[PDB]
Amino acid sequence: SQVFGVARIFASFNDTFVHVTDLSGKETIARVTGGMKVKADRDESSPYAAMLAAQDVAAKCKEVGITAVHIKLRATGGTKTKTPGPGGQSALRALARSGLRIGRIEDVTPVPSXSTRRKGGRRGRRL
Amino acid sequence: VVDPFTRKDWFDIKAPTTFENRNVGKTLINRSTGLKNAADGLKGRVFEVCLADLQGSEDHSYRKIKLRVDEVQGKNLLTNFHGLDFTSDKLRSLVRKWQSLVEANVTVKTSDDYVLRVFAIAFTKRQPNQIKKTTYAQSSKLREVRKKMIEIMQREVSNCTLAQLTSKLIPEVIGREIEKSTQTIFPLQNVHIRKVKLLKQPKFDLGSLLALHG
Amino acid sequence: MRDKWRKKRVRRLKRKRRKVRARSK
Amino acid sequence: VLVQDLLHPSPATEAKQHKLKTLVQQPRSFFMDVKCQGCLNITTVFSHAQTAVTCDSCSTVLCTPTGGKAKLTEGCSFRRK
Amino acid sequence: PKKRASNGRNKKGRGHVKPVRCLNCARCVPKDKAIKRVTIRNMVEAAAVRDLSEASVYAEYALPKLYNKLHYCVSCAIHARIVRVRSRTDRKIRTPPQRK
RNA sequence: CUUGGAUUUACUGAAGACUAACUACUGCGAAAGCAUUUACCAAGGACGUUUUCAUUAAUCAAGAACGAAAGUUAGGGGAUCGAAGAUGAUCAGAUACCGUCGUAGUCUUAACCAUAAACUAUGCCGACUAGGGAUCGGUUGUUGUUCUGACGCAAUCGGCACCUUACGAGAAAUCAAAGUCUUUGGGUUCUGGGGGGAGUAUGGUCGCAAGGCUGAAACUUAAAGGAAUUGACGGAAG
Ligand SMILES: [Mg+2]
Ligand SMILES: [Mg+2]
Ligand SMILES: [Mg+2]
Ligand SMILES: [Mg+2]
Ligand SMILES: [Mg+2]
Ligand SMILES: [Mg+2]
Ligand SMILES: [Mg+2]
Ligand SMILES: [Mg+2]
Ligand SMILES: [Mg+2]
Ligand SMILES: [Mg+2]
Ligand SMILES: [Mg+2]
Ligand SMILES: [Mg+2]
Ligand SMILES: [Mg+2]
Ligand SMILES: [Mg+2]
Ligand SMILES: [Mg+2]
Ligand SMILES: [Mg+2]
Ligand SMILES: [Mg+2]
Ligand SMILES: [Mg+2]
Ligand SMILES: [Mg+2]
Ligand SMILES: [Mg+2]
Ligand SMILES: [Mg+2]
Ligand SMILES: [Mg+2]
Ligand SMILES: [Mg+2]
Ligand SMILES: [Mg+2]
Ligand SMILES: [Mg+2]
Ligand SMILES: [Mg+2]
Ligand SMILES: [Zn+2]
Ligand SMILES: [Zn+2]
Repeated sequence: SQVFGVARIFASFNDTFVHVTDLSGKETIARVTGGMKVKADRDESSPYAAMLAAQDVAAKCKEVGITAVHIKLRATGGTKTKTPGPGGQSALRALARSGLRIGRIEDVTPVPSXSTRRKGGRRGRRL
Repeated sequence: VVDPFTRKDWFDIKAPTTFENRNVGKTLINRSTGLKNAADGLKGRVFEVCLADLQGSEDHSYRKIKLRVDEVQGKNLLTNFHGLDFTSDKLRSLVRKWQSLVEANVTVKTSDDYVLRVFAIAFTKRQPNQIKKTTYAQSSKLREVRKKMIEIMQREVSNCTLAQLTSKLIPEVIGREIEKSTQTIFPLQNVHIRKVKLLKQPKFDLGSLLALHG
Repeated sequence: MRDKWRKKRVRRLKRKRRKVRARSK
Repeated sequence: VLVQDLLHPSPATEAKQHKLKTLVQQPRSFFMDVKCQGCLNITTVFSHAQTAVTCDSCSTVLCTPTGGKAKLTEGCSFRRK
Repeated sequence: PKKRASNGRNKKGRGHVKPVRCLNCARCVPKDKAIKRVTIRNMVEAAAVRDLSEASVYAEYALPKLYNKLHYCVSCAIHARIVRVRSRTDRKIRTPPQRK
């Protein structure tokens, strides 16, 4: 029936990666970031840039033959934030609204089982 | 300049016969050229596919199976079992407060010398007539449950081949046996084999793999 | 001034006194 | 309660007290006559026994020590003396 | 004077509690003192749960939730209005606010 | 840092750290502190006891053991953060806050150091004085409960706490002890005597050092300070 890729959406708070691979992830099909859609750094992670990135990703997927994708959303994780960035929701809605078919959705944010020391110092970053 | 997608050839992924829906999906690779054959660079790849897809039933939506390709037959990829894991959301939906979480792991090799690490997880069960807020088991009880988990994973892995173990894992035979075996220690709920890891594989047996492919 | 820094200033001044006295022992 | 008979407490409230907190402290333990199922031979056993007591006739353990009262083995019947 | 009988933390019958980092500023805060909130949000916003269900290849596919436990220092929480300054008598009330 | 392929993606490996979620007005320890599994080693409180000895006890100048972090000496390790330093911003200036790196350090082995808002800012032992519901460990009696264990209902001893009242205390904040204190006496150790000068100088002693412990005076000064009230203000909330 359908041909599945894997839409690996990495939504940090400074950028948004929309990366579609095969099932294994060893073959990259399309990787469009929110920074390729705007010329200002402050909105590289904007929902608008993520939507444009997703539309370009869907267009590239269609001409290669990918008709459906599984979703692996992730935040920065590690010692940094575990909540996904603002662009991951827009890239997901744009992908679903672009004619690509959606399979399983999962959050794959890296979470330590403890961890290393987090930047900022003992008193945190004072603002 | 070249459009690298004009040189991609599609292959079909075939799961072992232990599952139902053996048509995993499609992959691609650079077309076989003189310098690099597609076969050698395509075997050894690992695909992570949901067990609900491999079985049709939605009861397995929270478990995902890794299938490793180790033989190519034309445009067909012959994969093997590579590991088991729970989804992150499933584990997070199981780890509540006001209850005890008990975990165990063991390194054990199968009949065909497949070295695995098997991770078991369980939580304390609240009785229907219970009034108190929390459901905590004493650490001695948790040690007895952990020991029973370990000797059950050891027995139910060392006594069977990897294919039979996969057929045991799909219906949670081991989890049901751990839950039954720990009834006299403490009531438990959500007893699962939440992860299986391949550490070392035996020498490749194409005939044995082919028996797992029809 | 802050008591901690007042203490540090006095510690540095005791240190100087000791170093100065050591010249003539 | 301002007026109360301290010399004659109600035996109901007197029985809930700790063994050292009565007017005159008294143990709540006792001695038992244990009949093993195999034969009939009186063997006096402390209720809170710390020893795996065996009867003289047959070398069978009568009780296993626990945190509190000793636990009689199956087939062993006790009668308080 | 003493503002709180609990000294603003939850350490009684204990000597030392290992710290946690504020989610917002990465400040070291004792685990008992940190303001902790458990949030279970839908992974897809309700606006997009429709178009994503229409684009879904699965009949009766349940959208996964997002589970997270957030740790805040006192400054992070007060600034983000997670907790607010309460009156002297209202400070003692430690039941969860009746909103849900 | 990046068309010399960065960032991203899958698989594999190596290093050091660290033990998330579970995790709590819960546990343990003399305190500092202690959180992956198992084994071994030696301890410990409570409970239970119709076991044993019979005053062996309480608190303690002198004298000892342990004692967060940082720091010192010498090996080993050096992932991550990161004093100093280098650098980009902001600014009138910021060698500050913010950003990117970074050396000591962070970890470990042998030794030192002996200090923290080392806090419950509340010495230890003993007795008594008031209601209540929770909770951890042990023990003892008992269910329209699930499957022996779990749970449920009662008692109790010990803990960690909490809620109410104020007989009582307090300058008040508040306190079940901070009560049983002019109606002043259960036992005992330590400490204070207006604010500074000053934990300074000097002498001694300990330390490799940094420093620790002990520790003045001249002179100067009418307040300094505690708790609460009204207002005013706040780059605090509503
Ligand atoms: Mg601020
Ligand atoms: Mg128990
Ligand atoms: Mg204040
Ligand atoms: Mg402390
Ligand atoms: Mg852990
Ligand atoms: Mg515990
Ligand atoms: Mg003590
Ligand atoms: Mg003395
Ligand atoms: Mg002394
Ligand atoms: Mg060194
Ligand atoms: Mg500058
Ligand atoms: Mg650095
Ligand atoms: Mg060192
Ligand atoms: Mg020290
Ligand atoms: Mg001191
Ligand atoms: Mg404190
Ligand atoms: Mg003091
Ligand atoms: Mg003392
Ligand atoms: Mg007393
Ligand atoms: Mg008295
Ligand atoms: Mg109990
Ligand atoms: Mg008793
Ligand atoms: Mg009170
Ligand atoms: Mg109190
Ligand atoms: Mg004076
Ligand atoms: Mg004042
Ligand atoms: Zn007998
Ligand atoms: Zn802060």
